[PDB]
Amino acid sequence: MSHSVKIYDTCIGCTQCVRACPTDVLEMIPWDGCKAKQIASAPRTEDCVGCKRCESACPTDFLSVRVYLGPETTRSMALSY
Amino acid sequence: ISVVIFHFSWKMQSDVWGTISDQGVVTHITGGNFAQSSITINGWLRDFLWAQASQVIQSYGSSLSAYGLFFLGAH
Amino acid sequence: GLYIHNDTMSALGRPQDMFSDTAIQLQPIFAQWVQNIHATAPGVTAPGATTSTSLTWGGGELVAVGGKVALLPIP
Amino acid sequence: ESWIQDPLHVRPIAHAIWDPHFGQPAVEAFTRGGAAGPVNIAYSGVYQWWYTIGLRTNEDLYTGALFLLFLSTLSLIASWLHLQPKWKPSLSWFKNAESRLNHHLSGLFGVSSLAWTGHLVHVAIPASRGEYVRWNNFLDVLPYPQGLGPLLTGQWNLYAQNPDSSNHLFGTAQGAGTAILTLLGGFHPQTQSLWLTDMAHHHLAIAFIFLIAGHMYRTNFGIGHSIKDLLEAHTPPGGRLGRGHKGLYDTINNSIHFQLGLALASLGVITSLVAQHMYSLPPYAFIAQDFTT
Amino acid sequence: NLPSIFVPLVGLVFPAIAMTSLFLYVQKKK
Amino acid sequence: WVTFYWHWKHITLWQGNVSQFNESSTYLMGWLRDYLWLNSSQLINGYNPFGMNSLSVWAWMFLFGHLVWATGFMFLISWRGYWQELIETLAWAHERTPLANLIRWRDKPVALSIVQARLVGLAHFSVGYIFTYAAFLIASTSGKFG
Amino acid sequence: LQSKFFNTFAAPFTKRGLLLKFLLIGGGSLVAYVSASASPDLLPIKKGPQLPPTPGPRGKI
Amino acid sequence: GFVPPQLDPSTPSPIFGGSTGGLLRKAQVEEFYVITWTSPKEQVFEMPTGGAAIMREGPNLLKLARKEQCLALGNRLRSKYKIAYQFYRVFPNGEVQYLHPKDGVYPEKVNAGRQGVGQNFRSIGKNVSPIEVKFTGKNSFD
Amino acid sequence: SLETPVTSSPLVAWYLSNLPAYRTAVSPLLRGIEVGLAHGYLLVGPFALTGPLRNTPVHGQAGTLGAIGLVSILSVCLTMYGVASFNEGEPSTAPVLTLTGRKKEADKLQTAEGWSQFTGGFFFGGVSGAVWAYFLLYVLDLPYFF
Ligand code: CLA
Ligand code: SF4
Ligand code: SF4
Repeated sequence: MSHSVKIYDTCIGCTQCVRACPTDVLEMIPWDGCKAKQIASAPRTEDCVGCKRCESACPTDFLSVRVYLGPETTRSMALSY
Repeated sequence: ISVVIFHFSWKMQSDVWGTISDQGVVTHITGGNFAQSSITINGWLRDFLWAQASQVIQSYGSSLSAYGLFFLGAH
Repeated sequence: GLYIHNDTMSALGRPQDMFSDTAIQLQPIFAQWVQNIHATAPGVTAPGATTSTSLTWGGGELVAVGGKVALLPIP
Repeated sequence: ESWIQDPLHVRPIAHAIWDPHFGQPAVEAFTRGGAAGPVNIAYSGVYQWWYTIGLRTNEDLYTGALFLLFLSTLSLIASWLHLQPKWKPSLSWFKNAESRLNHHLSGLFGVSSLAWTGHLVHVAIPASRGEYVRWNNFLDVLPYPQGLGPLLTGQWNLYAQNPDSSNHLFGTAQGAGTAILTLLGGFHPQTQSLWLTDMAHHHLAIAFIFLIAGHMYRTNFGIGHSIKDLLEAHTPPGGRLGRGHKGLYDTINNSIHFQLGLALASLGVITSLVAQHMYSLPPYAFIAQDFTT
Repeated sequence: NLPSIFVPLVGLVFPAIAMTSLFLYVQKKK
Repeated sequence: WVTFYWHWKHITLWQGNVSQFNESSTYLMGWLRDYLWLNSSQLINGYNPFGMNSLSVWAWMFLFGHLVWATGFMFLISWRGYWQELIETLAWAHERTPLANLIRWRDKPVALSIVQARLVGLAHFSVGYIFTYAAFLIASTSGKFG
Repeated sequence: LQSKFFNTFAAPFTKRGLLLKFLLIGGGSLVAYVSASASPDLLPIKKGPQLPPTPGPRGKI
Repeated sequence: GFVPPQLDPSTPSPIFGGSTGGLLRKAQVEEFYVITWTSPKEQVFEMPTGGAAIMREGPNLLKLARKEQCLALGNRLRSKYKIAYQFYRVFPNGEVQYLHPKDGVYPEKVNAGRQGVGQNFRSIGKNVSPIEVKFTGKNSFD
Repeated sequence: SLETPVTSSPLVAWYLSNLPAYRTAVSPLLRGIEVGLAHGYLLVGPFALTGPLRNTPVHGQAGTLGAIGLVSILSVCLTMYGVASFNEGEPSTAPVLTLTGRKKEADKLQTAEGWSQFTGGFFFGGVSGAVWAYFLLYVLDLPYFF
């Protein structure tokens, strides 16, 4: 909600975005719309720093996890002080 | 580095190098103006960049022409 | 900043508030002291040497070669 | 007042300098233009423009200051006034693209140019012939000794009768003709500027074009084009331009960022046009020899 | 005469009151 | 390139030296030598260790133009991530210095955003580019008034 | 003794609302008073040039 | 549902000489994080804030000021040393919140029972153009 | 942080812990008047000796006027902080725990009422300090290097 992270239906369940979140935002939930039978999910968008590496590892036509930068909070700005 | 090699060039022409009279009086290349004109930023523009770029700028038509071109070419 | 202040004062017609030898003064003494030591080193602290290790030490005399100054003490 | 007495040897003065960091040799240096302390020389060329358009002393300028100051006060009222309820326009008022283009073309561009012609031939031109006309007396003086007749009859061929002679001194009556509207096109020989009587004619000519161009679009009286209709009708047969200009009415009339874009494009051009014409055809007296201006 | 008063007022005072006025307004919290 | 052209063509005309433009204006060193270098002789002497002139204010603004312009590069070239790591060390030093840990920022300090630096960097570049030329244009012409 | 002498003689300057008003308003008056009544022999601008003016190039224009 | 979290105790932290990368005033006001892991052998690792400290036998505990730092070490431990770890969040008042596995299972693999918060079931090209959301609280993606 | 000699030592921890800003157990009015005394008497020098009137016989009375203002400006910069960083009824933000762990009182200085007292101490001390320099340096004025 600080930043908005959205995952579409193109996702093929490869678990490459989840493994690449450096602050544990995304996670994997069951589906039935792929051969792998699992689609990603973003239930902890607060801590989302905005580091687009989460979607530099989604290998689809355009993309299946997308990140929109909104307002910035004290943790979405990664302030240590 | 650039200011160092600027500092060296002006200090030596103004205080060290230059011809010497047969009588013994010495006249340096720029007339010993470093000690007064180098303290103002505009001084480094008038008497160093503007006044010591004369030779490069009007170096067209003689053997120093290749420097006149490179001067522009490096800009 | 000292260059900027110098330039501002000079622009306003206050050449008696600039930082220069003819105004508020900033003399490098530590370099002027060490220059002094190397000038008198041939006297005591290095009796073997006929003269100083250079000619830019704050004392001595120039060396003229073919109407062109080699070196002289650098103030 | 002094600059007028000799425009080619008195630096126009912009304002005075009071900077308490100045040393003494600067105070001397910046004292010029026949002042008593430091000053700044004006390079915006206001001095020539106000000479041409008839101003002649300081006192004209003071009331010139007050009036504009009052106009500024009036505007600040309006910006506040139209925010309260019962004074703010609704949407349909702003989106009225037709009734606006009539007024702006006919009232804003149009009448103002007609009225500026009025000032040129009631104050300016009389100033350049030694006649000092002001709000005190501008009812006695006649712009043309047979004025307001020759226009009504139809023989407008008298207002261009006897123009300013070639040997004219800009501020006095020597060689001063009596023509008010002319077509000469050259330069004023002494001041190297466009003739006054041309510039009066030109603002009168284009005072008419806009007035007649102002009654194009339909507002409330059942005549005149509909800009929506004109866009639709221009659809080339053969399809090379697809559906043409259909629907561009709403897209422009609903997108502010579109309207602004067009305004800037047109304003961007004429400003370059202004720059290009002013330096070739100096429209103010004694401004082609002030090189810096 | 008059410049010697109006130049400082717009150069020193009017800035100071301006900066101190905004600083409170910017840093408010409600 | 437009205003350059207008000024030099007219500045030769006003002196009645129209041959100088018509020959030098075909090779670049002609523009650098005969327009920039030559016509700035009176401007840069606005103040020297001998005295000052009316032109001093334009000489000062001339350099002031060069200074803002050169500060512009700092925001265009050096991008944000470097400065952000620099602030964090600083915001640590301030939090441990005695007598100075008694004052606390209300709004945490962070480096300018990526777009802001571009906008800020361009603001300096434009301002320095206008003031520099505007000083040279007025001083050089008014110096000769011809 | 220093406590009581200082404690009573700095009380007027303590209420932050009043201290802010008097500082600016009083100070702004003082800046006005010092410059409007400074000697001309310590401010070069406050005294005039009192020296002849140098003509510009091309006559006086 | 078998998800009783770990309920952080107070254990002994690793040997370390201390560095300048530790907590700051943010800890005393907003929040700070701890990451408790258990080792079988006393070795040496590298701290996220630079420098190396030696983990000691069994239950460790270590506090870091962000969440990216707790995980950045969390990857290193799970990768290099094949070792378990959680982390928490600690508030100024004292309430501590369980964070990392959030179910007992790392988010990489799938648990039957977590939610689907934040999903659009349409391809990305089908978002609505910015004219369709104007003067509303909506966005194209929302 | 780290415990180095500089950050902790008997000489250091006794120097800092006994100067007005840290004597957490005395009235903030006095802690303001000491601070203004040391600072005020301090900066009268450079204004008087290096200002633009140092040559003139008014160098004594032009430096003092300069220092007086600078104390006034800092008094404003003090009040702006106190009025924007504290609320009229909110308690103190100072740490209440010593190194040993004894929970002491929160400093009254870190409080809207306290800080407004502290600035009253600073301002009165600041002007008092800066006149005391002027009296000494131009009545009891023999030994000094001025
Ligand atoms: C294009 C229009 C126009 C303009 C811009 C000017 C400009 C000028 N005239 Mg002028 N004039 C004009 C037409 C114009 N004239 C016409 C048509 C006549 C013939 C009647 C005159 C007769 C005339 C005389 C006799 C004198 C001037 C003078 C002047 C100068 C001083 C202005 C002044 O004192 O204001 C004061 C103006 C008034 C008191 C009358 C105000 C008229 C109405 C209210 C203006 C309406 C503006 C409108 C409300 C704007 C609304 C803004 C809102 C949307 C925010 C100035 C150069 C004076 C001069 O040369 O030097 C002293 C002078 O003495 N004029
Ligand atoms: S931007 Fe970073 S934090 Fe946000 S989801 Fe992507 S990888 Fe995770
Ligand atoms: S990277 Fe893309 S495809 Fe892979 S799991 Fe994540 S969203 Fe799905």
